[PDB]
Amino acid sequence: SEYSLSVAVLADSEIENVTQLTSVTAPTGTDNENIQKLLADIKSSQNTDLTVNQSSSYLAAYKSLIAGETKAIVLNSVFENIIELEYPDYASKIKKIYTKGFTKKVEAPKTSKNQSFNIYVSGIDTYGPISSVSRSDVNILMTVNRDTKKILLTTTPRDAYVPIADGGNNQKDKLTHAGIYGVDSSIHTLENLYGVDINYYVRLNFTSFLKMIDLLGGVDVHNDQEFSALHGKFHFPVGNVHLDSEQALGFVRERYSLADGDRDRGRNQQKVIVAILQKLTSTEALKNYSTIINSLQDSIQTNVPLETMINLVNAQLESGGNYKVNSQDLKGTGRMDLPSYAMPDSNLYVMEIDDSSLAVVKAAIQDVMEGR
Ligand SMILES: CC(C)=CCC/C(C)=C\CC/C(C)=C\CC/C(C)=C\CC/C(C)=C\CC/C(C)=C\CC/C(C)=C\CC/C(C)=C\COP(=O)(O)OP(=O)(O)O
Ligand SMILES: [Mg+2]
Repeated sequence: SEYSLSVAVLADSEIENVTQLTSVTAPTGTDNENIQKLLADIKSSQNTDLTVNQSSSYLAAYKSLIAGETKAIVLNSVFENIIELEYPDYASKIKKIYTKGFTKKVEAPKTSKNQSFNIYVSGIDTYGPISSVSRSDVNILMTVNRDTKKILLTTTPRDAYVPIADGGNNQKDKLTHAGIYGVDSSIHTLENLYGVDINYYVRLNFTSFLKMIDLLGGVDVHNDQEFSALHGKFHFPVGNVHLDSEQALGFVRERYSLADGDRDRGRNQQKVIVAILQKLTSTEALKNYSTIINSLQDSIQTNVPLETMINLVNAQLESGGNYKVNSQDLKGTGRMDLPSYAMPDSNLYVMEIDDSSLAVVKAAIQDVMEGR
């Protein structure tokens, strides 16, 4: 995967190039490896040595820039998406006078040595091409035991206040923000939280989801409470409900009017995962798995190797047998007085994790993996 570091100044700055600078503001406490490589590239190509004025973060460096407290900053493209949360117009306030491309080695999928594996499902809250960066509002761990034919779905509330791995610097913030840093941040955040290996991920957005439901001929669920979605457009009665793509999207996004709010939304998402699974494991869909990949490969990202898809599909085609699916949710207390690493200047709702819930969730994950 690709990212870049840049030297940025204000849009109307008289500074045109890096040789005109003596110093640059940069968060060398937290992004030193990348920063030093940029400084080395600059020294190599422009024979210019810059001293660093340390900032506490990319956000802090940006604030110093617009306040006129520094002439120039280092910007890492990954963290521009974080700056954008507090400063939506940041791109229009700056120009870049130097740019360096970087590549990060992609962490391979982990192959289980046994019958059990974990897939992480990340749902991104935007329409459009799948490369669109947004928050991960769906965060569901699928623990799959092929021996016992059991699946446990563990949802972690998107507001869950947890140490965010990688770009999050292991500081506490709402889980959904990890999706802004990228799927690796999301994955490592949940591996660390639950003490498990996540073997694979699937990342999809609103547009990806609609396309998928369309291709599968809709999905069928049992709806447990009457509710409506999307400003009253869809009405969902109690009982068996068929959902086309638009109905299904409404069905997984509504929270405010549900008896248990965001917890019920998560449960609704789990219902839809089961329903999708029932369509994906029909004889017809399994046979046509190639067509499904071809039709959805542009909109759904995954590191499940092709060989692994082939194996799972063909094993299922030969064996049959449905998975018994159970669901759980990590619990906690909603608070508005705890600091966000990504957005230190905003009062955000976060969910402080309940320790005993965490222990139960981890124990349930291990049990399903070990066949208990
Ligand atoms: C059959 C095969 C392929 C294999 C064999 C299967 C086998 C042998 C075994 C079974 C296990 C395996 C291998 C696979 C199972 C299949 C998998 C991995 C997944 C199926 C499920 C899936 C891909 C998706 C379902 C995800 C889902 C419920 C929703 C996604 C919708 C999105 C993108 C976003 C919603 C965002 C929300 C809630 C609010 C934003 O809304 P907003 O932001 O406006 O609101 P606010 O923010 O304010 O709240
Ligand atoms: Mg959202």
